[PDB]
Amino acid sequence: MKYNPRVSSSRRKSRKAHFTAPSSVRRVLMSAPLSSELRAKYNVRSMPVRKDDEVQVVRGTYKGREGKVVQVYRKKWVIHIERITREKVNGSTVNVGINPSKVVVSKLRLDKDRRSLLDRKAKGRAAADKDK
Amino acid sequence: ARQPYAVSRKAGHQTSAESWGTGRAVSRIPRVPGGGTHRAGQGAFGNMCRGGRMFAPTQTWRRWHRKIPVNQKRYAVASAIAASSVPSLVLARGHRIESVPELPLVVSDSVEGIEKTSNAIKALKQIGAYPDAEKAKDSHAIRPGKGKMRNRRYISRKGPLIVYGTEGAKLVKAFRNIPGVEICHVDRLNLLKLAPGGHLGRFIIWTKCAYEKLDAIYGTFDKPSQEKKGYLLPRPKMVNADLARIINSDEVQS
RNA sequence: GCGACCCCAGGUCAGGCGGGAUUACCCGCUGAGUUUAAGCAUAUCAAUAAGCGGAGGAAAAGAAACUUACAAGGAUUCCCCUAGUAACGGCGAGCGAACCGGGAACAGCCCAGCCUUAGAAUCGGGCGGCUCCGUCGUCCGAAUUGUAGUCUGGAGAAGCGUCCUCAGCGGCGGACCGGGCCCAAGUCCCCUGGAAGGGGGCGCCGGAGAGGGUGAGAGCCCCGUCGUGCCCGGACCCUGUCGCACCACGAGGCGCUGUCUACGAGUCGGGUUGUUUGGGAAUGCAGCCCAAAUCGGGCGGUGAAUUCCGUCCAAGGCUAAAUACUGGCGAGAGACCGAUAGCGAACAAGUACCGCGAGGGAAAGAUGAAAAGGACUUUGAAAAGAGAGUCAAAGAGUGCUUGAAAUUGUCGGGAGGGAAGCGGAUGGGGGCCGGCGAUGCGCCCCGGUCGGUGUGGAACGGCGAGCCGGUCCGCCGAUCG
RNA sequence: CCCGUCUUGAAACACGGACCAAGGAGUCUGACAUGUGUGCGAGUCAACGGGCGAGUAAACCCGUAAGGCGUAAGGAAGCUGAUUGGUGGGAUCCCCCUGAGGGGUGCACCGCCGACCGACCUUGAUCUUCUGAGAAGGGUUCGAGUGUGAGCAUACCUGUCG
RNA sequence: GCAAAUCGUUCGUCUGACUUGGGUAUAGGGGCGAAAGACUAAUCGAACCGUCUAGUAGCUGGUUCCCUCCGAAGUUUCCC
RNA sequence: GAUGAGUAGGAGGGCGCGGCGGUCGCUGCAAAACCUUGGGCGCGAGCCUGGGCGGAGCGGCCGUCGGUGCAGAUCUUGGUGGUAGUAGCAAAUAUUCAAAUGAGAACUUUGAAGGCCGAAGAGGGGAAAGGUUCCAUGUGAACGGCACUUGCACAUGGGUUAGUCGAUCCUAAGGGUCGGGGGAACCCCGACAGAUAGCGCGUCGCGCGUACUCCGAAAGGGAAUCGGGUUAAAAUUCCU
RNA sequence: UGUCUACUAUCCAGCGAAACCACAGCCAAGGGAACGGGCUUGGCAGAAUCAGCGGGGAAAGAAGACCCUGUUGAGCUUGAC
RNA sequence: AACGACUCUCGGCAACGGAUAUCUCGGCUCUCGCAUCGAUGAAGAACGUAGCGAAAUGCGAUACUUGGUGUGAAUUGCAGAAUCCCGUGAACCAUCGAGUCUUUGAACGCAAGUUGCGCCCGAAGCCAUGGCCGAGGGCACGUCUGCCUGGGCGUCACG
Ligand SMILES: [K+]
Ligand SMILES: [K+]
Ligand SMILES: [K+]
Ligand SMILES: [K+]
Ligand SMILES: [K+]
Ligand SMILES: [K+]
Ligand SMILES: [K+]
Ligand SMILES: [K+]
Ligand SMILES: [K+]
Ligand SMILES: [K+]
Ligand SMILES: [K+]
Ligand SMILES: [K+]
Ligand SMILES: [K+]
Ligand SMILES: [K+]
Ligand SMILES: [K+]
Ligand SMILES: [K+]
Ligand SMILES: [K+]
Ligand SMILES: [K+]
Ligand SMILES: [K+]
Ligand SMILES: [K+]
Ligand SMILES: [K+]
Ligand SMILES: [K+]
Ligand SMILES: [K+]
Ligand SMILES: [K+]
Ligand SMILES: [K+]
Ligand SMILES: [K+]
Ligand SMILES: [K+]
Ligand SMILES: [K+]
Ligand SMILES: [K+]
Ligand SMILES: [K+]
Ligand SMILES: [K+]
Ligand SMILES: [K+]
Ligand SMILES: [K+]
Ligand SMILES: [K+]
Ligand SMILES: [Mg+2]
Ligand SMILES: [Mg+2]
Ligand SMILES: [Mg+2]
Ligand SMILES: [Mg+2]
Ligand SMILES: [Mg+2]
Ligand SMILES: [Mg+2]
Ligand SMILES: [Mg+2]
Ligand SMILES: [Mg+2]
Ligand SMILES: [Mg+2]
Ligand SMILES: [Mg+2]
Ligand SMILES: [Mg+2]
Ligand SMILES: [Mg+2]
Ligand SMILES: [Mg+2]
Ligand SMILES: [Mg+2]
Ligand SMILES: [Mg+2]
Ligand SMILES: [Mg+2]
Ligand SMILES: [Mg+2]
Ligand SMILES: [Mg+2]
Ligand SMILES: [Mg+2]
Ligand SMILES: [Mg+2]
Ligand SMILES: [Mg+2]
Ligand SMILES: [Mg+2]
Ligand SMILES: [Mg+2]
Ligand SMILES: [Mg+2]
Ligand SMILES: [Mg+2]
Ligand SMILES: [Mg+2]
Ligand SMILES: [Mg+2]
Ligand SMILES: [Mg+2]
Ligand SMILES: [Mg+2]
Ligand SMILES: [Mg+2]
Ligand SMILES: [Mg+2]
Ligand SMILES: [Mg+2]
Ligand SMILES: [Mg+2]
Ligand SMILES: [Mg+2]
Ligand SMILES: [Mg+2]
Ligand SMILES: [Mg+2]
Ligand SMILES: [Mg+2]
Ligand SMILES: [Mg+2]
Ligand SMILES: [Mg+2]
Ligand SMILES: [Mg+2]
Ligand SMILES: [Mg+2]
Ligand SMILES: [Mg+2]
Ligand SMILES: [Mg+2]
Ligand SMILES: [Mg+2]
Ligand SMILES: [Mg+2]
Ligand SMILES: [Mg+2]
Ligand SMILES: [Mg+2]
Ligand SMILES: [Mg+2]
Ligand SMILES: [Mg+2]
Ligand SMILES: [Mg+2]
Ligand SMILES: [Mg+2]
Ligand SMILES: [Mg+2]
Ligand SMILES: [Mg+2]
Ligand SMILES: [Mg+2]
Ligand SMILES: [Mg+2]
Ligand SMILES: [Mg+2]
Ligand SMILES: [Mg+2]
Ligand SMILES: [Mg+2]
Ligand SMILES: [Mg+2]
Ligand SMILES: [Mg+2]
Ligand SMILES: [Mg+2]
Ligand SMILES: [Mg+2]
Ligand SMILES: [Mg+2]
Ligand SMILES: [Mg+2]
Ligand SMILES: [Mg+2]
Ligand SMILES: [Mg+2]
Ligand SMILES: [Mg+2]
Ligand SMILES: [Mg+2]
Ligand SMILES: [Mg+2]
Ligand SMILES: [Mg+2]
Ligand SMILES: [Mg+2]
Ligand SMILES: [Mg+2]
Ligand SMILES: [Mg+2]
Ligand SMILES: [Mg+2]
Ligand SMILES: [Mg+2]
Ligand SMILES: [Mg+2]
Ligand SMILES: [Mg+2]
Ligand SMILES: [Mg+2]
Ligand SMILES: [Mg+2]
Ligand SMILES: [Mg+2]
Ligand SMILES: [Mg+2]
Ligand SMILES: [Mg+2]
Ligand SMILES: [Mg+2]
Ligand SMILES: [Mg+2]
Ligand SMILES: [Mg+2]
Ligand SMILES: [Mg+2]
Ligand SMILES: [Mg+2]
Ligand SMILES: [Mg+2]
Ligand SMILES: [Mg+2]
Ligand SMILES: [Mg+2]
Ligand SMILES: [Mg+2]
Ligand SMILES: [Mg+2]
Ligand SMILES: [Mg+2]
Ligand SMILES: [Mg+2]
Ligand SMILES: [Mg+2]
Ligand SMILES: [Mg+2]
Repeated sequence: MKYNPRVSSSRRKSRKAHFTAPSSVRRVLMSAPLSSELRAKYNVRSMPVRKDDEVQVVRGTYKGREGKVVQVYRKKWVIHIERITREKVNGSTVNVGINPSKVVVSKLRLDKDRRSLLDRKAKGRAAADKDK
Repeated sequence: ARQPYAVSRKAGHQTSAESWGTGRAVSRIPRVPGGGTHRAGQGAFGNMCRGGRMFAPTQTWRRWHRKIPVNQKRYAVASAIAASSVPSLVLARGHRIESVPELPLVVSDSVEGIEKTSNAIKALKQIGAYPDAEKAKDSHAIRPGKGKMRNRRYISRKGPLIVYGTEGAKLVKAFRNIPGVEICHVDRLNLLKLAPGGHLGRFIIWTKCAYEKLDAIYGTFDKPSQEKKGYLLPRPKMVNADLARIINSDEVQS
């Protein structure tokens, strides 16, 4: 049960806040779990998906497929993964959108900001979860 | 606990509609004036009219609340407390107390010191109350009907009620995450939790301190309560409810 | 003629102020009728709607010219009660307060007048400096037709002595309000399925089983949720603590003192008229007429004179809190509505459209998990059809979820000499129904299988220490069921 | 003979109705009343508010000379204010007797008649502060009175009224 | 109906109290009227728009499921 | 054991719809809704079930609650019939031939013929009013009450050139106002209660000086443009 | 009374409404809310369809404007209040 | 009185229509917090503004945005971009303190069915103190304080 007076339990408000969220907010909402190998390495559970990350699909008809992210289509709440495509009636190839919660990040596109973000995520877990 | 609901006072009357009168081969209902729109000439103001005003519109000053006399409320609580000590009534209300060692179920005061939900569940297993708590979790389901979209998404069966007698006890937060399990302080017992659905026989787990306070709070048949000024437990119209003993007694059968 | 003052005029003179908008609540004015009275005119609707103005986060009210008649209360406001009461009313219909009492909150004050006259001690503006919501210097003005001090009836002035009280800023922290960041636990095995988020199995978190998202009922996939920790900012108010400074000249408090002791005018009040009120020989308000007083004045719910008594001090002013809030901005919630409902408006709705104009004012939501939105072949001028393709599904094909009725076509059955339908009773022809309709039972032996009085244990029971029992295991006997 | 409807009278040459879907009309609230359920009972009521509390619009607790209704009425008012039951029927129970019987018991309710309080009238020994007190004794008068309380809260139907 | 006043033929007047455009003045118990209660935007013996207003109606119409039980009155008195 | 009519009206026991507090269940191995010449239960309101469709929710039971049950109201909104391929297409004299174009021609275009408007026109312009209808090209549908290859429709693009034509300036009936006078105020009167506006001449001074430097005419008054030529569409405006 | 011309009607291609509609549509008498398409008793009665017609459908159009009632108005008048 | 047509009727399928069921970034009701429009030009109205837009939303000739800060890699219907990536850094992102903010409107030079009719100041530039040119701004009413210039025998005083 929630106790914060500033937090609403209304279904209507929750859905509106989700589907009208700005692009910066949609980035956090479009997070994916790290692989068991990366979780033990960085001590981090979830990360927002990035364009150059490598992920593996763990749900859906493309379960088991692995590839590199090529487009984070935030407006459509999906990501496009290299080689994860289907053929149209005319034979053309189109990428299939996949929700980031249904994939696992196998390799991270590290950078100056990404590494700093990993430290902050691990800092809280190393203290609020273990030292307590 | 009800919140008032009512339609808007101006609903169905934001119109200058007037009756055409008779002599035009149509009913005398008021109608929207003007033209150039489908709305023109349509009926208005009538409870039988599309877009009109409902009959007897609901008002906020409906009498929502009720004040039952205090002595009757105390009578209801005492009956509910007494019903919780009868295993037949507790079973009849749907509680699974087949492994409960005894009713009333009184446990050591050390349970009030439990801080972790994992330890709280182990306490329920030891005293045999876990099966009733497990029933509540397995009954978790979505509410049928329109209630599910009214912020009343989920329903479930009631679990055990735990009564404690120490203010600020830490078990209030160790047990609260368990579905179906309610926690209440002995000094402020609530009828809605003692007889949910207006049905007697709630499964109650008493702490030792809470159990020992019942005499002081509710008094006895001889002396009055210490915290309910001038209150005495009600008497029944029948001292012995066992008809078989009365009917089959030597005095009657002679 | 030259000067001072007075009144007035001009200025794109220097620097300021005002208008309009908004409607939920608030203040002032103005002001109906429908209606009720079973007609109707007083009344009632209503001191309301409409009309015209003025404000704020609240407004308004407010420190008694009060209540009361008691053993007295003590600014205002608000709630409960007083009370549907006293009273008012074609005493009809109806209408209708207040004090006491219990609570919320709580706060008190500022002027005018006799009182600097050894000093207008006051204020504004120009210019300059500084530690700049201010302060200091200087200059020019305002002002004696009176600025500032002192005083406000609770008092007070003056004198006397008791020897009591009174003089700032800064540093840090807390409290208060706002924001930001990290942080629990499965996506393990089997089955179904287009998809597992479903079922079954095995685990885990829980101060987190609020809520939402994700291809079906997801605590453990994602965002959040619980609880800490860390960081940033706003208010300058309140509060804790520290450092520095800390002149009682004066002023106040207390006590006494012969004396003094100034308090609001065309206002109060009265007559009259109108209106209003529960206010009735007149509740308030307003017009006109009259027009005060200072050991006095107002009030004391029946007009008047006389004698007392109680009570307060109008005609000047300010003031937080308790209270109100269908507007604005932000937030939470619901036994509310679910696209003819709910706001008129779930959508490019006060929109399209109508009216010269004031105004009037709709209809209109749902493919799929994903466009994967139908390549290509063939017929046709084209629309399009046929086949094929995508999809779990086109029996989801861009107003496409589901797809009822009225009504229509077609195929099949049947009937029909100016209605048809309908009740009851059979028949013909259809359609439908195997719980629509059974096949067991008893006694024999052949075989097979499975258990059997008396003593030992195990866990219990009925009746109330003791009697009375069954169940299960084992061992003998018995040798049947 | 076509339904619905007003009507003494409808198949009517009385009115509404071409057909289908969906919408569509005794409700909410204040006052009062009878009845019934429930709690307590000469009391009853947590109602403004306060203390709190499911981290909480609930529940729980609080009436200390509060307040409402009831506990006493009559009178315009000044005022005064219940001396506390008799009898005919009658439920139940007890005794005798075994009859349409006889005794004891006599609730509820009804009939009848006194008494008491008050308005009005009447009455006055004995006292007193001269207008009061009250020994005795009253009444074809009047009252929404008394003669060992029955109310208060709450729920709902029905009815009157706004 | 071509038309919420039109069409055909036939008719009145035609240098005048003549016809007509634009500008301008008069607004609802008001205007304007060589006067018909005419006209005042298809509205006139009191326009149009919004509001008071869900105005009131002793009068008309309607008033939504099933069985079961009981079961009327059109008569009295008073009443613009 | 007796007994059974019922309008207006009363009451009882039941049926059904949507929530809430409880409780017991169902569902992608197919919920709700809907369809059925499947079957059954109840006097009845209704209920249970087979099959089909549909593809994600739903039900029983106890209590409790309500915007809770329709054939009617010249009821409301929406939809749909018979009427009916019916009434109807008829004023303004009128068309015909050949060829071209086109899938398609009584209706488009060219040519020829025969008619009409007959200068108070069915011709050539403009003011109001409209606002792109103007011009070119193209065109699936819709629309142009038959049809169309067509266009005042639809799509794309193009087009309006001024010292001399107007507005602009002036004043008319009148309108809007200062001051003043009224008015609770919105507003009323309108140069009528008043230190006007300023102008002229010298170079800041003299002189003059009667309370509006306002609005009000694309037909009143009024400074100045003429031929010739030019575009798919403009001209007294472009060119000379 | 006859006859002549044009445009309709008429027939065709194309296009294509509305009023109205309880259910419907052959009569005589009877009874009946006293004037029936339906009821009673008779006469009778044979698919589908075209052009006309105005007897009937007490045909349609409109909650009678006449008259009366209502404790409804409104315009106007006066010796009504 | 067959067959067939027609009419009616029953069933299957196909139409017509949008009821029902399940939904919902909306409505309605209750409660809470806050106090913030304008001559420093508001509310409202108009016009304009994007590589491809009409509307809605946004914005003002710096015109679906500039700047700062935060966030840390998109926007997306298409096109294009050695724009951008261990970063002075993507975004139709968030936020706000810098900055821009056309014509109007209480609306203020006068007007208005007019982009009509006036007056004043004036940077920059330029031709020989003057002249042209000109960015930009100013000129309403009422009123307060102060000030300047004046009027009247209004009341005086002195020549
Ligand atoms: K100074
Ligand atoms: K979920
Ligand atoms: K004084
Ligand atoms: K008066
Ligand atoms: K006095
Ligand atoms: K609507
Ligand atoms: K489908
Ligand atoms: K009727
Ligand atoms: K009738
Ligand atoms: K009829
Ligand atoms: K009491
Ligand atoms: K109390
Ligand atoms: K009396
Ligand atoms: K003529
Ligand atoms: K009028
Ligand atoms: K009547
Ligand atoms: K349930
Ligand atoms: K069925
Ligand atoms: K229910
Ligand atoms: K023109
Ligand atoms: K010109
Ligand atoms: K002109
Ligand atoms: K002239
Ligand atoms: K020329
Ligand atoms: K034809
Ligand atoms: K007859
Ligand atoms: K009239
Ligand atoms: K057939
Ligand atoms: K059929
Ligand atoms: K629906
Ligand atoms: K502006
Ligand atoms: K725009
Ligand atoms: K920015
Ligand atoms: K002008
Ligand atoms: Mg009709
Ligand atoms: Mg409505
Ligand atoms: Mg449902
Ligand atoms: Mg100035
Ligand atoms: Mg009346
Ligand atoms: Mg009446
Ligand atoms: Mg009347
Ligand atoms: Mg008003
Ligand atoms: Mg104002
Ligand atoms: Mg304000
Ligand atoms: Mg306040
Ligand atoms: Mg104030
Ligand atoms: Mg005072
Ligand atoms: Mg007071
Ligand atoms: Mg009372
Ligand atoms: Mg009144
Ligand atoms: Mg008080
Ligand atoms: Mg002074
Ligand atoms: Mg002093
Ligand atoms: Mg003194
Ligand atoms: Mg998580
Ligand atoms: Mg599992
Ligand atoms: Mg699904
Ligand atoms: Mg937290
Ligand atoms: Mg005074
Ligand atoms: Mg007076
Ligand atoms: Mg008045
Ligand atoms: Mg004040
Ligand atoms: Mg508010
Ligand atoms: Mg709607
Ligand atoms: Mg619905
Ligand atoms: Mg679906
Ligand atoms: Mg469909
Ligand atoms: Mg059908
Ligand atoms: Mg009759
Ligand atoms: Mg009938
Ligand atoms: Mg007849
Ligand atoms: Mg009638
Ligand atoms: Mg009819
Ligand atoms: Mg319905
Ligand atoms: Mg009762
Ligand atoms: Mg009391
Ligand atoms: Mg007396
Ligand atoms: Mg007496
Ligand atoms: Mg014609
Ligand atoms: Mg007038
Ligand atoms: Mg005339
Ligand atoms: Mg006449
Ligand atoms: Mg009107
Ligand atoms: Mg009378
Ligand atoms: Mg019967
Ligand atoms: Mg249901
Ligand atoms: Mg059928
Ligand atoms: Mg059911
Ligand atoms: Mg409801
Ligand atoms: Mg209803
Ligand atoms: Mg219906
Ligand atoms: Mg009916
Ligand atoms: Mg109808
Ligand atoms: Mg209709
Ligand atoms: Mg039709
Ligand atoms: Mg025809
Ligand atoms: Mg014709
Ligand atoms: Mg012809
Ligand atoms: Mg012709
Ligand atoms: Mg032709
Ligand atoms: Mg001719
Ligand atoms: Mg000719
Ligand atoms: Mg001529
Ligand atoms: Mg056509
Ligand atoms: Mg053209
Ligand atoms: Mg066009
Ligand atoms: Mg000219
Ligand atoms: Mg003039
Ligand atoms: Mg004016
Ligand atoms: Mg003036
Ligand atoms: Mg003059
Ligand atoms: Mg001029
Ligand atoms: Mg002019
Ligand atoms: Mg001219
Ligand atoms: Mg031209
Ligand atoms: Mg006949
Ligand atoms: Mg007939
Ligand atoms: Mg016959
Ligand atoms: Mg025939
Ligand atoms: Mg006829
Ligand atoms: Mg005819
Ligand atoms: Mg008829
Ligand atoms: Mg009539
Ligand atoms: Mg009529
Ligand atoms: Mg009437
Ligand atoms: Mg009468
Ligand atoms: Mg009248
Ligand atoms: Mg935008
Ligand atoms: Mg202006
Ligand atoms: Mg302009």
